[PDB]
Amino acid sequence: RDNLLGISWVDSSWIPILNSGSVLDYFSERSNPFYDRTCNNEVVKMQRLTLEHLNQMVGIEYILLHAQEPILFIIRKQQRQSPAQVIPLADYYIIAGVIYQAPDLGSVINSRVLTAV
Amino acid sequence: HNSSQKRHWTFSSEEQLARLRADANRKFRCKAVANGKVLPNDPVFLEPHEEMTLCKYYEKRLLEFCSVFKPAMPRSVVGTACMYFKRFYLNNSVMEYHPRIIMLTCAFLACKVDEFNVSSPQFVGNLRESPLGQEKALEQILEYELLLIQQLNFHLIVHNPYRPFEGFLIDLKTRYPILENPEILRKTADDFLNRIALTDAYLLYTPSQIALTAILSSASRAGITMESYLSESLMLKENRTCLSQLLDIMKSMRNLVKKYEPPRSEEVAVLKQKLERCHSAELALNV
Amino acid sequence: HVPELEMLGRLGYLNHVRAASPQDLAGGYTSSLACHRALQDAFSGLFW
Amino acid sequence: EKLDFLGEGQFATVYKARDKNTNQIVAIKKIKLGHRSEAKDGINRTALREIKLLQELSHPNIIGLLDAFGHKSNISLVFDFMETDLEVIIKDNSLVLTPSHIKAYMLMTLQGLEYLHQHWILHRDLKPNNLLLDENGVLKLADFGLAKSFGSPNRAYTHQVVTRWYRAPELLFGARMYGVGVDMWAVGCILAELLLRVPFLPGDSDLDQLTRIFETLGTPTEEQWPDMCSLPDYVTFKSFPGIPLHHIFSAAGDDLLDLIQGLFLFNPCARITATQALKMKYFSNRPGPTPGCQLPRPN
Amino acid sequence: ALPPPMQYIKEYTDENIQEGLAPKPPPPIKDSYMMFGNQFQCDDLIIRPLESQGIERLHPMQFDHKKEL
Repeated sequence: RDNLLGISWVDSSWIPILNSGSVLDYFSERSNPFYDRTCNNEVVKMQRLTLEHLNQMVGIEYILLHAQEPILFIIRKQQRQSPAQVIPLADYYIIAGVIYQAPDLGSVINSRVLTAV
Repeated sequence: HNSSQKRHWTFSSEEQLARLRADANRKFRCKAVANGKVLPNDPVFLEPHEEMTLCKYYEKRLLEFCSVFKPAMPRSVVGTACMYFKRFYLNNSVMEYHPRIIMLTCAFLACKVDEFNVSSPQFVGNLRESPLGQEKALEQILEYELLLIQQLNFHLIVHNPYRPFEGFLIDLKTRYPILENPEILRKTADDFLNRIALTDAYLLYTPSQIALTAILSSASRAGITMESYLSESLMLKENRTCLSQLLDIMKSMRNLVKKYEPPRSEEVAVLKQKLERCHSAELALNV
Repeated sequence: HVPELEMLGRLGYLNHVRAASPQDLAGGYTSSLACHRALQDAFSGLFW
Repeated sequence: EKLDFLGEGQFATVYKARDKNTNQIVAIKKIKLGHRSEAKDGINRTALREIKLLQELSHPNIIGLLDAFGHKSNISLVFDFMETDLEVIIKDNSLVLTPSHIKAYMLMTLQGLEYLHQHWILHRDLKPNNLLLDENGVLKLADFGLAKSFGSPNRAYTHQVVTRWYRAPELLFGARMYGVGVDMWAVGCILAELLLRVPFLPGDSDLDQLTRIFETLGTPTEEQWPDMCSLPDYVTFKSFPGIPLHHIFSAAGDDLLDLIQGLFLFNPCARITATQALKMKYFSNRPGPTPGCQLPRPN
Repeated sequence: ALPPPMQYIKEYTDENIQEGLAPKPPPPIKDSYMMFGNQFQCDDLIIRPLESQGIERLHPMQFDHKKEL
């Protein structure tokens, strides 16, 4: 919880069972530090075959953005004020069943320059 | 009562209650005059004060009926039954309805409201009557119960002085150790509450005031001084003025108790015969 | 107004006419609750 | 005037009929009674409790008897019209996630409970069923017949009145006395059921609910509830490890989970009071409870 | 969850930070139950466990593998 950018979480048993909706499910788990046990994404784990929960009423949600079938599966965290209104919060990208948080442009540049100086 | 919902129903002055009884008797007399069955100012017609005297004898009889009730009887149920009968009689003329049948209906409703839930056959068993008559009486109770609910205006809840009196006695012991024999004071206060129940003062004042009056009567009876309790009462909303108003109510309450007297048996017997004559005459309902 | 918890001599006294019953206590009838119930009804009204 | 039949019930029949007094359509409840029985109690005992309590309590979160008619043999009760029952909406698959609407329902229930508890009235049974939502969306307790007043002097107390699906452990153990905490336990079951959208604990009666309560929260320790063994009706179930609230219902609100744990505490004194729940952090949070203007409305 | 790619070097290495003669010696051949990986992998076992454990046997003790196969 010190720095979410500097944490990686995985589960080798989950890695064989992985592709598309599977990714949403893995993220949905719970123990992943990025996933919140509060917000709305917890209640989609409670709901069944939901197909539009992010629109009519709103809240913090996690949705797949871009997907490559074998490994690459990018997830985006949105905060909706109303249907047809989306506010992007952050992006968590999964490479080879390893979840990282997408580094900011300015934050990454500045920290690495500090390491170089 | 902080909960209220009965404050509008309670009448501040005894004179207001007497006028309401008079108008209800007059309304029945006017309906009979409209029918033309009986002339106005008929000898059969019963004066409201005479009807009130008959009710007071019946109120004493109702206390005797509650004492001889076959199941154990809650004190709150006894108070509720008396309160229901007086308010129903305030609403409608005493001559139109026999008091004993109405009192049985009030007692059955009082058990249901207080959750005593005495069985209707068990209540019939306590009454002594022919079995066919008991079944007819049970049917009468149901018809009267519907009328009583309309008279209640859907306000079954009643405020009873006994529960505040228990709280006041506990408060008195903790606030001051000066008072002695508190349990004997509680017994005398309960006896005073029973006298107030016979009087119309229960309708006139809120239950908490009646309970406080009973504690004050017990203190005077034992010679204990409540001046220290009066000073803590003075330290409350309205300051000294609130305490002075309470003292004025206590003095008026003593006057009501002294004015009230047990009804003469000979006059009650004449009233009972007149009530039977009113029942012998047939209203015939409405055509 | 009377508080649910007396936080006073009445709470310290912890005394009731029925005193304390273990079976009754587990279900309810806390001594403070019983004292508060009597006091609230006693303090009801008392003003015009 | 009868305009529509709101619902059919054996105890009483609900009609969506405009009042003769008021042109606007209003909810009307008419008692159903049988004169066939040789011995009768006249007005139904549960109906008698419901009418007096409704008249006594005037609150936005409590339904009130605006007018009633006793002139007819049937008794007609006038109440504010309610668009739909809460239970049917919850059992229906939600179109979207509504966690702030769930927070609003609980906040209204606690405020209504606090008002009746302040009046000293006790509600014996609280459940999603027998709960009505108006077009306004304000939550009101439709039935006060289940509710029974409690007093400091010892008196007969109803037992098993609470629903088998949502029953307090003390009621299952047949405790002689009942407390405000029993209502809080029922609210906790409703809150857990609301998140699931299905009843949190299945109750088939005969202590089946008690076995389920033991399975979900583990076996209660003697320290957790005093003299549980001493109570005359006591049953010892298998020592289940128990399920963490965030596993039975996936939800684990930073403050909501703590509130659910307090409601599910076996001891009534330990159980969070309605007043504490009003001051609870979960209700006072950045997510804002729905006023009911945006509450989902059928048709 | 909370666990990382396993706890890092600890215990035996702390012991090992000594000099000349101070470190503990090697452990004895625990000829019993151990826990390599996740399986118990206890000692004293055969190579081909009899099919009698876990399943029915449709073949008699003559077992002339070539004929029965």
